Amino acid sequence: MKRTGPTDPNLRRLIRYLRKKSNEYGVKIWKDVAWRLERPRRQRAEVNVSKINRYANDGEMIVVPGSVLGAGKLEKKVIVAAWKFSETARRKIIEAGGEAITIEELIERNPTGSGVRIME
Amino acid sequence: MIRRRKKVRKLRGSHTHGWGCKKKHRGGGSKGGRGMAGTGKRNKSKWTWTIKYAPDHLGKRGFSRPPEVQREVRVVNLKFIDEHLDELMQMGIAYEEGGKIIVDVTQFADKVLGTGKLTRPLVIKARAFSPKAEEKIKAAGGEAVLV
Amino acid sequence: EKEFKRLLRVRARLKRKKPRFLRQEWWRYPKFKNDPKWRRPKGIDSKMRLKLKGKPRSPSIGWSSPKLVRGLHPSGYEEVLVHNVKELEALDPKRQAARIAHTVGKKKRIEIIKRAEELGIKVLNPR
RNA sequence: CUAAGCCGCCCGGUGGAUGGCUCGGCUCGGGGCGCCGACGAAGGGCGUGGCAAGCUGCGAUAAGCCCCG
RNA sequence: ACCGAUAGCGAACUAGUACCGUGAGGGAAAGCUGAAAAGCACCCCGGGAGGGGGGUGAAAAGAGCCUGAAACCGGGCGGCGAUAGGAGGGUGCGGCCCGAAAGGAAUGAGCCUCCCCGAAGGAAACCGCGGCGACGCGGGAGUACGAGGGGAGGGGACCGGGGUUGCACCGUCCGUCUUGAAACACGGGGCAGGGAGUUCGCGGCCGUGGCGAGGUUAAGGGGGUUAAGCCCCGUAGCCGCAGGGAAACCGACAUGCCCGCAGCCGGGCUUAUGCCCGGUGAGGGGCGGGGUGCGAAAGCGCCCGGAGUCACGGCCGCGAG
RNA sequence: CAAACUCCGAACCCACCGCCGCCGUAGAUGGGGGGAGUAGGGUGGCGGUGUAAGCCGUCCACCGAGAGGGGAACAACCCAG
RNA sequence: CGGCCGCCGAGACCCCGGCGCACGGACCGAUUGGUCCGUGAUCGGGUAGGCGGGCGUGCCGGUGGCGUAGAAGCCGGGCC
Repeated sequence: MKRTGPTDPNLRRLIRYLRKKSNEYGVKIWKDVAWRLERPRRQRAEVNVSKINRYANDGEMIVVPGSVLGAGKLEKKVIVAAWKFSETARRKIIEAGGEAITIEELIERNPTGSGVRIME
Repeated sequence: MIRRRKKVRKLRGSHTHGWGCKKKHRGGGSKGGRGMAGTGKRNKSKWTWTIKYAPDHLGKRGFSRPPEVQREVRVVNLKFIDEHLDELMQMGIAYEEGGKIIVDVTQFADKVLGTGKLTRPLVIKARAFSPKAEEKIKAAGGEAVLV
Repeated sequence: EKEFKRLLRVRARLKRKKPRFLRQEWWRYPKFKNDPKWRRPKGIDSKMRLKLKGKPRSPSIGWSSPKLVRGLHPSGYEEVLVHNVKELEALDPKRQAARIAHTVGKKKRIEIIKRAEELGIKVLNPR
């Protein structure tokens, strides 16, 4: 059956802006994140602070094309950008010393997206 | 949020509604038996389906003790003991009472299993323990007391 | 304007050559002759369904007008249905033509026509 | 200036579709109210209007009689 | 967020009435003038029913009364019409007829004349030669012409469209089972209305949205309100968080390794996208290790490194007509 | 002389390798999920059977589910999708 | 019967203009949408059946309107 795509106008605008930014800066990170975001809602990626702790490094930038959940513990200092955060997840990210930002803020801080790691 | 129309509205005008020949879709004979009919006991129309998709459909298995006599034992993991140790402070399940940290697991869970890791030392007052759970706690530094 | 005129002529020729698509046996019964329509023949032995030579043709995607001039009035303007002076006010005289709705009375038609003529707007039914 | 006959438009007859209307139906959470009869019930027959056939209402006091508001 | 007189109760009305059967019992059809009857005074004719004048009314809406369709019938008008054959039609045009509006058009139609470019394709006169012959080869020549694309002048009202019919060619109706339908196979006098994947329960999926190691309330309670809408609470319960076993019962990776797609980093070719190589690599795959059942053991089955739950819509499965 | 014989024995078919050709990063091969319909086939060549018609299989070419141009019309034949 | 020389003849093949579909790309619109460009000899018949878009009808919550200077309905005709 047809994939109608996200119903959220904010998410659709974010996807369009992501593709435009990729074209502007001549990279592939943002287009990759865009086609990952437009995944079917029954397959959207959700990641846990446990996985972030397992595979991240201090002072590193992570992009989650989906949701970040707060099951486990985080001990690294990391800057994570994701579509949505749970209350526990964001609290743990902040208490670990990192920051929980949005994809728009991630682009604004790092237009070229150098050193950013995708997690699903 | 996504709303659509039923397939009948599109099928209006197809003369069969996607059921094949006009002679199909009649009744019990079309279904080959009403309900679970013909699953193998007396008639074997759906025996081929039974022997693959629903094994053990026909037959008996062991017994089961009455629900009354069965005893229920709540079980927790040392991974949870550490992960949710902060929450127990609010409800008082854990407290300081001196230098050490005392957690009474008698109001939730009875036996402690040994899956995960222990990070901070503590004393848990439980009634049952697992070999790996007690080994993990002793290695970490805490203690296991059989309250 | 060169391509616009060429495609307008192409559409005129195409829609003059196109037939009137009517269901099978429309002429045979009053119930169908009084209410002309096209219905797809779905019979197992329907000659029109088989598309035999010597039988009425069926609509196809190839009969569509060129995209640039599709849906335009034969005069070349874009039709806009208008029900009042305020609606007429939001029109482009250079490219669009106002068609007064069949339901508006002559009293309001008078002001609609006056406003159109003082704004230099083409009206397809000026009465 | 074609006899019969066929197609198309106009007018006319036949017919009662369509549109509009609606004191009638149907379904409902909540609310009200729920028995009558030997002190003769329900149901029915027959009568009753100046002209009165049906329905409705009444009962030889018969589309009615009396009293307090 | 029910139907709107073939609908909705069988009954919108003198309907459980008329009427059918000995009886048990069965059971219809049928709404509408107009603001006001102002419901047609008087005159001619007819045996009468009625007809024609003349009145009323914004309008006969004239009681056979709102609107007044289709089938059918009578008349008028346009076309055909007694030597002509095919399911009643298709393609192309020619007679005769209608063409105010909504289509083009005097800011110029049909039409006539002239000039330029031109795809695929493509002659002939004339001259030379080959063949017994039909004919062919070389020059003419890729010339004349060619779908269509442009420009200029003349004239001054039709072109588009419609009804019928004429000619040339083609065309054996519609729905259906069937290998096979024009069928000497079944269903098909005409018109108008009505008419056939609906509701609940459970289960599998998908499209989207909320929360997320948690998700969600049911019965019910409080506030407010014209109201059943609206706001808040309500943890009982259900599913998930730990699997294995008939049961007793026991009770696990918050990563120890190897490959590796996307992505990121360094280098080279490359105008740029792009290509190759090397590293790291979420997700994904292969090992290792662990829990439990059977086993003397080996070893096997299932499971273990956290994603579920609720809601709206849709497809299907089983039971109810 | 041999379908129920073989001292011999093709055309041909099958499995695997290397290469050419073709497809594939605009995502193939492959894997998981949702929904079906189909359990009467016919003509045409070949094999067994039958006097023949026919009956039963095999080949996937055409009709079934396929226009247009022809064989006078023709389901299957020829050109052609 | 053995050969040859011209011509006629399809929706096939070639060319011009147009439509849609498949794939990739760039832009705008506050939900399934819209415009344009590029490739197609290797896209365009179709029964059972699968998927996508669109047309039409009654009622409701909104939004913008029409009508006694004439609504719905009905007969004939023009345009898309």
